[PDB]
Amino acid sequence: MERYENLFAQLNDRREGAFVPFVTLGDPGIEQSLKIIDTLIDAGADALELGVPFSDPLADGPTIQNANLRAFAAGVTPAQCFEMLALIREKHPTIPIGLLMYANLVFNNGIDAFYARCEQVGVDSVLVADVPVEESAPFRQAALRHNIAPIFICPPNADDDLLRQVASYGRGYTYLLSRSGVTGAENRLHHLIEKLKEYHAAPALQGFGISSPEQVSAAVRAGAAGAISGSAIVKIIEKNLASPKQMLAELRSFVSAMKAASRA
Amino acid sequence: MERYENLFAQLNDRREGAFVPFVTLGDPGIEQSLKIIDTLIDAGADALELGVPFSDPLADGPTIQNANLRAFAAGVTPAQCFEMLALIREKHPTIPIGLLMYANLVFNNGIDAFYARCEQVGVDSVLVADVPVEESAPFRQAALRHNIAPIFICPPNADDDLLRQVASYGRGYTYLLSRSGVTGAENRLHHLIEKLKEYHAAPALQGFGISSPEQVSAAVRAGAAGAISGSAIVKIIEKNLASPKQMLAELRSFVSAMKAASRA
Amino acid sequence: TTLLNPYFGEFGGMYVPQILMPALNQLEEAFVSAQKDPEFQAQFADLLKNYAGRPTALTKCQNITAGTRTTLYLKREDLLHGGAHKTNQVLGQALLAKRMGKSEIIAETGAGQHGVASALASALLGLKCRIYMGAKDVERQSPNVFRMRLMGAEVIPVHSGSATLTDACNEALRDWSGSYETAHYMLGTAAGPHPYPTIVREFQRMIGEETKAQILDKEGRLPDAVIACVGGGSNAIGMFADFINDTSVGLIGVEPGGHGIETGEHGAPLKHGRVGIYFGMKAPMMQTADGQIEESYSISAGLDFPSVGPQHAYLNSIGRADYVSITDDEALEAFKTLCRHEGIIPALESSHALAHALKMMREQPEKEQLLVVNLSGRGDKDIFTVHDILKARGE
Amino acid sequence: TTLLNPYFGEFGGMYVPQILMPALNQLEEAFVSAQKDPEFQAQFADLLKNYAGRPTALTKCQNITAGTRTTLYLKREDLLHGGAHKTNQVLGQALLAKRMGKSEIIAETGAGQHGVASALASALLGLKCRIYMGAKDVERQSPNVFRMRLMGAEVIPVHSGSATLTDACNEALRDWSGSYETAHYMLGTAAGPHPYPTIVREFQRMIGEETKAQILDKEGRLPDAVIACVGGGSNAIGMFADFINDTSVGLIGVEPGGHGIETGEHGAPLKHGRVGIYFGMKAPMMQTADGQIEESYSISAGLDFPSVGPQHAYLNSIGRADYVSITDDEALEAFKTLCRHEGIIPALESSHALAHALKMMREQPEKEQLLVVNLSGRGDKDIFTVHDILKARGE
Ligand SMILES: Cc1ncc(COP(=O)(O)O)c(/C=N/[C@@H](CO)C(=O)O)c1O
Ligand SMILES: Cc1ncc(COP(=O)(O)O)c(/C=N/[C@@H](CO)C(=O)O)c1O
Ligand SMILES: O=P(O)(O)OCCNS(=O)(=O)c1ccc(OC(F)(F)F)cc1
Ligand SMILES: O=P(O)(O)OCCNS(=O)(=O)c1ccc(OC(F)(F)F)cc1
Ligand SMILES: [Cl-]
Ligand SMILES: [Cl-]
Ligand SMILES: [Cl-]
Ligand SMILES: [Cl-]
Ligand SMILES: [Cl-]
Ligand SMILES: [Cl-]
Ligand SMILES: [Cl-]
Ligand SMILES: [Cl-]
Ligand SMILES: [Cl-]
Ligand SMILES: [Cl-]
Ligand SMILES: [Cl-]
Ligand SMILES: [Cl-]
Ligand SMILES: [Cl-]
Ligand SMILES: [Cl-]
Ligand SMILES: [Cl-]
Ligand SMILES: [Cl-]
Ligand SMILES: [Cl-]
Ligand SMILES: [Cl-]
Ligand SMILES: [Cl-]
Ligand SMILES: [Cl-]
Ligand SMILES: [Cl-]
Ligand SMILES: [Cl-]
Ligand SMILES: [Cs+]
Ligand SMILES: [Cs+]
Ligand SMILES: [Cs+]
Ligand SMILES: [Cs+]
Repeated sequence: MERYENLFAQLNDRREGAFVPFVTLGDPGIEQSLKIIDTLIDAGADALELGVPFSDPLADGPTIQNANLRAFAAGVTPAQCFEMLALIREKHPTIPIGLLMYANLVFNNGIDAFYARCEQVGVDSVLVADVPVEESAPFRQAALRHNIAPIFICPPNADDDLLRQVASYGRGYTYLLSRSGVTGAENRLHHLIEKLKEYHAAPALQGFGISSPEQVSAAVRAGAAGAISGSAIVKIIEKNLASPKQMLAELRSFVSAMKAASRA
Repeated sequence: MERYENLFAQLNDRREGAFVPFVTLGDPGIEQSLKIIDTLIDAGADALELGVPFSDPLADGPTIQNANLRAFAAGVTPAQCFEMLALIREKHPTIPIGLLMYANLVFNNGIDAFYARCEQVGVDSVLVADVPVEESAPFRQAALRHNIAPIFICPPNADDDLLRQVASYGRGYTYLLSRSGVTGAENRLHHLIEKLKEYHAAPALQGFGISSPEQVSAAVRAGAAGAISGSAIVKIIEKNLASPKQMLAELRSFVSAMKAASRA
Repeated sequence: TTLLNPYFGEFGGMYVPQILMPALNQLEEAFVSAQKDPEFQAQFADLLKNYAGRPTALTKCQNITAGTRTTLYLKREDLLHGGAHKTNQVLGQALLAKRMGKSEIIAETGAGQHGVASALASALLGLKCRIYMGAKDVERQSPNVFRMRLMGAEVIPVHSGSATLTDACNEALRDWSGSYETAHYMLGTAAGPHPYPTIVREFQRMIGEETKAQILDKEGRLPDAVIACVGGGSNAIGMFADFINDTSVGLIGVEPGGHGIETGEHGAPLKHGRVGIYFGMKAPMMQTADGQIEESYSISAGLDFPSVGPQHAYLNSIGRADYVSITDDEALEAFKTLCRHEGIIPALESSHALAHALKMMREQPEKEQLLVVNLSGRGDKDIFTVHDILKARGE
Repeated sequence: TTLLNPYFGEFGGMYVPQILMPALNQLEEAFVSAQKDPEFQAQFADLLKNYAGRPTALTKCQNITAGTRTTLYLKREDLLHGGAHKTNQVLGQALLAKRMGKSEIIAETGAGQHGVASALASALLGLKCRIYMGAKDVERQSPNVFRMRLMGAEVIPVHSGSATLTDACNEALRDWSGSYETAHYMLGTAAGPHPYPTIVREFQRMIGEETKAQILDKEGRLPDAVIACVGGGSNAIGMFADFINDTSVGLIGVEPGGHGIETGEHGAPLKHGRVGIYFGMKAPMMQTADGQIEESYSISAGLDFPSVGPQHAYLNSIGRADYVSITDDEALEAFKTLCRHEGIIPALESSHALAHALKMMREQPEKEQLLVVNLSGRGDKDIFTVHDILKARGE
């Protein structure tokens, strides 16, 4: 939790928004994933959103579906993901680390024990993609007990009861959903941003379909705290599977361009 | 009709029963069928029962079913059968000639016209296999108008009403059925013979399963006028299709043996 | 001598070898007695309701008649256990066999629907069942053959002659010629020698009786016409029978036109054949000029039978019922239309009846008419046939 | 906030992405309103009777229980239009979609029975229907796929992950995530997020309601137990629902045991899995030690689903219903037995329920017991599967 509050305070002092990429842990392999993640940080990433591979990711479009299967093709397991997460934290003390989870992986060995393991390896937040605010009570309670920010989705079809709910219950950042549907860069909000600030919500990050520098600058201009980009990054991985070195160079140039767009 | 009355009168004067073979006309071909029929007569046959090939012979077992199909394989038609019949009569003035018909071939161009054609070529009797006495009125009337004996089946399951019916309506001979089922030599009556004589029926010939000289002598001993044998003859044809000359020699030896058995 | 008239006008009769006449007389007497026996009727009613599922629905088809003044109902014999109307009368004949003390069943089948119906009735009632089927038909109806054998029946392919329905018909009568003392021949349509055309009609007449009650309940009046496909005539005469004295109700039988009447490749002897004597009856036949029984043809195996029941020939002759034909292509278009607009997959046999009702509607779309189609079976058995045609056609 | 309790004890819930919660709330409110609307109920009753053919028969099976003190009835959902109980609740959900002003239908299917049911309902009611089906299932269910397309539906194979039911389940929810304003997701079983377990039960409860009325008429008393196979739980909960407060009536659900529970190749999560959260619900699941959803297995495609509806998990937990399993081989023997001795070809799914009733009888043949088996579908779709096993086995 603490790392998001420190990041957003620094970004505002630097008159910058946050750029936050998403990747699947272990896509396309453990060793290459760790190099991917270090490149994203070194290229300008302000925080990370990291997926644990799951058998049935019903909130992901085809780009991240294939990322999960690539990770499964490498034999990646949740336990290997949490060893990666510890190593990532040991290398990067200030970078906020958020997890994108599916409910069964959090519930499998006990919800409280999941969040305790998150605290032990230094994760900062957890978004559970198939837990709506209506079902969130045991997840957010376990999260807070272990100093983990529970991340809530503010959809575009939200009403004022939902806005007050996400504002009260969330920490770290509010995930400002761009649109209906699933994750993807094939399918490309100021009103919600003001009410969220009115209700003292966690700072807002827009996600779902951010693929271009113009969209990052748009999120900052709308008064959001930053923008999240998952499929655009994963697509670069998917394009360059045969050339690991080119993959990192293409990742570096995209992240650098997206982070540059967050100054204004 | 007249030829049966003359035959039976001569046979009784010679203290003999009748032996009557059946063959399918045109089995296995027109030319060979005509030679088959001349051999049967020359070997001792007292009368003939001749089948016209029909598409659906539902009273025939497999031996005569295959005879019909062999005849169809040669292209035999009813019109070609009636040309054969005229030639057979021109060669054999006294031999009684009976037809085994199915009802549709008699009804096809008019029942009366069928029996008129029978008279013109010199046929003596007609048995319609799928016309019971109950349906027989138009057939027997046309038969008698054209001097054709209508042949009726006396089954083993007959009652006294049936016996009086067949005795009154029939001419030429009474077909004394051996058993239920269909024609065949694979599946091998004095009470009926006496009542038929009591009711002044046409003289009785036992058929359906006669294949051995002992059965001919048995029919004569039972006071029948003779015996009819179809499948046993047709089987000899079926056995010898590849050697026409052997076929005729085997036919001659079987007919000679069966006719010998009719003296006693 | 018989208890009932063996003829409908000049059509019908008992044209069997003499040896089989006691079997037909026995069956007639047992039928006549059973029709006066409340115990028999109650057992038949019990099987029809609680085992077969009667009454069947009468479905109003709104989508396919939109924009016309036709109201079309389908009598849903496709919902009967077994998937076709054949089940009705085999239950009655199976009870008749037991009434006679018979323990074995002989049956013939071309498409396999009647053979499956005979096998299920015999399994239920504890009768040993043997089914003759032309070898050609065994090869093309492997699903129905496997259904029959699962139900404990013996399926016997007939290599006689054409190796199709009529030869299976022949071997059944051949078998019954020697076994009638212990076995009953369970004929599958309203044809053959008396008493079968009469028995099959009376054991199918619940089709029309239910239809009349249902249409009166829903519409307050009788239909303008009832329409049914005609193979041998059993589902048609079952639908017609209770309306014969309602002289305002048209009775329309639909024969298969195959590739077209003019091609000669059809199954429409009533309107385009010639009277003959075969299969125990005097009836219109497909036959050569020489009087050999011809082969019929239809896309639907259940209509591919070269004759017709004698009551249909009689109803036609006096003008009480009208008979028409529908080609393969017309039947296929009716099949697709019902699938897509009513969610019902009809038998290709029944699709001939539907196709003619659709013609009556489309030719005269402002004519007010209330029509019932006898939907004699479901078309699951036909989807492979339709699939192969559709994609050999391009669509 | 909801109008109805989303949970059965600790099982159930609404575990979907936030974006889909307004769709589930809309559906709940429309359902609650429709259940108070006599006009809706009359239209549903009209479709069930006159289109689907309800009520279905209750058949007493005398031959298979001979020599025992078991009386066995079969509730004949095999006679319903479409060939299985699936048809009941798709008609209700199709009317709910129209109540909401929706014009498109999304559906998932593994065996194809629910997809065929969804396609026929959409054809009848004028809804545009699209059906997701694991690519593996498309390949093995070519007949049902062709049926769906004949009825105008779009069938979409899912190459995601395992390319089976759960992935088809996933792509359906993925699609609905963006299209819920115009499309209704027509879930095929009594599982998934609230309100679907409740809706599917109420739109299947005529199974048990009819069974109760019919057994009271025929036997004068309630059954000792009612027995039903359990995939997701829809035919079982439809049979159970009206008996839940009749505490003398046993409620027995039969899960697929596949090759044997000990082999791990089964479909029995209720008794041999572990509670998890997936497909919008908290329910017993087939899952790895790490919480990945496992693949189930059964000879019958309709039971091959790695979870179970939450009401079944709840009824089990409180002891109101008992759940058992039946292996492939036991189900196959029940299939053959019904074919040969009652002339009914059951779905391999339903054969699991029959097999357990036959076990109850055979284990204790002098125990007096009155049993009803939910015969959830007919087994025409299964004859190729049974044929291949029988002759690969030697018999
Ligand atoms: C679903 C259906 N509709 C109509 C008919 C036509 O028969 P009728 O005219 O009603 O007697 C049939 C016939 N089937 C026979 C022929 O092979 C059989 O199964 O063996 C049929 O299966
Ligand atoms: C004839 C039959 N009986 C039982 C079931 C089992 O389903 P419940 O437990 O009753 O909901 C099925 C299911 N079929 C699904 C699964 O693939 C489907 O078609 O897509 C079925 O088709
Ligand atoms: O750029 P895109 O379109 O690929 O979006 C990024 C996706 N990665 S993520 O971890 O932030 C993310 C966030 C929320 C998700 O589902 C939920 F909204 F229901 F919770 C799924 C993935
Ligand atoms: O020796 P078999 O067993 O072959 O019997 C001879 C058969 N040839 S036949 O023309 O006399 C003959 C006689 C009667 C027939 O049927 C009927 F009895 F119903 F009329 C069929 C053939
Ligand atoms: Cl950085
Ligand atoms: Cl922490
Ligand atoms: Cl922390
Ligand atoms: Cl907050
Ligand atoms: Cl001589
Ligand atoms: Cl003469
Ligand atoms: Cl003469
Ligand atoms: Cl005389
Ligand atoms: Cl009379
Ligand atoms: Cl007459
Ligand atoms: Cl009566
Ligand atoms: Cl098969
Ligand atoms: Cl009624
Ligand atoms: Cl009215
Ligand atoms: Cl026109
Ligand atoms: Cl509530
Ligand atoms: Cl709870
Ligand atoms: Cl209600
Ligand atoms: Cl197919
Ligand atoms: Cl009821
Ligand atoms: Cl009672
Ligand atoms: Cl035991
Ligand atoms: Cs209309
Ligand atoms: Cs016909
Ligand atoms: Cs019993
Ligand atoms: Cs299951």
